[PDB]
Amino acid sequence: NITYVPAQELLLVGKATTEGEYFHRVDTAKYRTMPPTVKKLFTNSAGLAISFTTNSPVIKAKWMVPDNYQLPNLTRVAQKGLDLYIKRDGKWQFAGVGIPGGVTTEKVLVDNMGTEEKECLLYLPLYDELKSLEIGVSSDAHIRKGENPFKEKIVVYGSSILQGASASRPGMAYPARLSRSSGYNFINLGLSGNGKMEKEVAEMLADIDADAFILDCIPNPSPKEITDRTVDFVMTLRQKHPDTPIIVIQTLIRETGNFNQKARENVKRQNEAIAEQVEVLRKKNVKNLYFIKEDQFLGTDHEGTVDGTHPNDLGFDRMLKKYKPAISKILKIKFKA
Amino acid sequence: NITYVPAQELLLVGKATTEGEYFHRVDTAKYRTMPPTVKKLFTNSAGLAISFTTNSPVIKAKWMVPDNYQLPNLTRVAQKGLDLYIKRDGKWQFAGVGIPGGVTTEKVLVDNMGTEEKECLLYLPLYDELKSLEIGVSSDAHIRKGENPFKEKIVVYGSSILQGASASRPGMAYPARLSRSSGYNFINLGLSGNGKMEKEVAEMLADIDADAFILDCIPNPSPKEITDRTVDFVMTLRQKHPDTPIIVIQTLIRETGNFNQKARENVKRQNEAIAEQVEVLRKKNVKNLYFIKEDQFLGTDHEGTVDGTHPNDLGFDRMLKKYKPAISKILKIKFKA
Repeated sequence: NITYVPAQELLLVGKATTEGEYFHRVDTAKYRTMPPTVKKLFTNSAGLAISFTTNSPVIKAKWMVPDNYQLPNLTRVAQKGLDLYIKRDGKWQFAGVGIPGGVTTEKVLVDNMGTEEKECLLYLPLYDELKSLEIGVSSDAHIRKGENPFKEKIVVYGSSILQGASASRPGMAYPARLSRSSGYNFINLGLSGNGKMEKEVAEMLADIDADAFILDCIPNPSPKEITDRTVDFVMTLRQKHPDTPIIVIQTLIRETGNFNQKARENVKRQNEAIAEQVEVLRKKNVKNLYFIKEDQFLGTDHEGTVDGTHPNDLGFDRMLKKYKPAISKILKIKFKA
Repeated sequence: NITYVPAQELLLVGKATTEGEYFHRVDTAKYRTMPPTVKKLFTNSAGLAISFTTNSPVIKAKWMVPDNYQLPNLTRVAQKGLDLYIKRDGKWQFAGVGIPGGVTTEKVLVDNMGTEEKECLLYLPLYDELKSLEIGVSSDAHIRKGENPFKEKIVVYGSSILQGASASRPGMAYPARLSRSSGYNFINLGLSGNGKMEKEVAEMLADIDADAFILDCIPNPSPKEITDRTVDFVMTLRQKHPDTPIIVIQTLIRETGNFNQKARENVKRQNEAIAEQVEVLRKKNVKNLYFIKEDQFLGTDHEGTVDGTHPNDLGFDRMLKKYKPAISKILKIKFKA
């Protein structure tokens, strides 16, 4: 005897605005001048989650994801699945996953939990569109809309790496890890293959009521694109946000460059190009602009990626150990030890 | 202009014997009394690799894997793909992956390398059968059969976790990581769902010219199966190997038990059951028998799995930090710092 409630009756967490389709990251009808593939990517629920409370001993989910191609460098869980965390001892802790099948999946996420009150956070798919989601509990349990677990809006814009390639499951995307560690809302606006600093995307970002912008968008654009686009991108943000801190992060050093000398040189050039445009911005006296240089983000053993580019969870763990102190200093956000 | 050589002309690394089909782990025609699903799993190339040398600036692979179902908690790369390492500065280092498609895949693994001599090690799929593999180099380069990179035969028997669920790519399975770190040949005889200490499987293991046996086979069997089977399993090994060290490892504490109290209790019982059978073996005065108790193998934050059971690369990293000092003490094998 399971009673299901639509996620629309609970609390959506991690979305920059309340606009557009419920499970989309951005209202792509409103922001229709963005590139078509960018708009498609913003239909993926990366970094979104549902907050609820229940005394049920079991939590099930019924969810629908279209039969889109499964990326070979991602688990199906990460792309199309769900990740459930439950608060215990003041910390969000792993409870279970929703292992996706086909278009409609119905799974037990966790059972045999007992019937104490539990605060829950269910992360949504990273690399696919969520068409529907219902949360199931025992018929004699209650399920109620949860509280917002995080504070503020820290907007993170960037590449496939940011979106979550190749975290093993949805809650392991790096902004989700940063949010749980700090209690601040790191919003995932990563765009696989497509974080190339288009002015129309800057225009959308500038409309967000952000407390900070983190621009981790160096992996995708060419050096020429970085040279041509960075200043206009940052100036578009500053038009609407004269003071909001902007943090620019260099690209990680792709492991593809370990032996591929062409890839190595391209990464070097990307990082030089952004360093040069930061100097241009500094000469324009852009206020509250910060630049995080690459500093062994994936460690030193070359093991931190699935494919040379996209971190695995070990690579992300290493990256977070560098990102956290840098972000903490700039934004005055404490991360839990 | 690419010239291809079959892997059969190069050196196969990581196989316990030279018997049976080339890319199979075990000769399942010879060991036909093992369970059918065990035999099927031994057709998966987990822990096998090809050693070769080349001065090519490019390495390609053409490989065939049947259209078997992709496991949702594994990347396609891990299940059906390839992982290329190249020796540099006395260490095996990540060079590139073979991203699988359909049944036959032809991909560049790494290019733009330059034309110095390179010693290479290509890891084979973890969770699928490899039907054919050819390695491609520039037509004016040479490719030659490589040297054996490792010493001895350290046989590791166990579960899906051992076989490699959920390492991001083939070279990240834990025995492969142990081998690169030590220079010793940790042979992967993991069996997804099926490391249950059947006597017919012990009979096969006992025929291997092993330097040590590591039995990491507690996750799959029930407590009753552990109670009923452990002594006969170890005694079967000892019949043919009176002195070869045998190391029994407790199961990791599955993260499914973080909130699922039934799962929690089952793991507790599995670990109690094996501890009890170790005492039985000690009372039987079985020589050179070692027991590694669980010691926070996945860390303390509950983040180390893809699905509650199967480690991600972060979980494996943490496990190896415990396994290495324990194995080093017992087998007198040094792991590189």
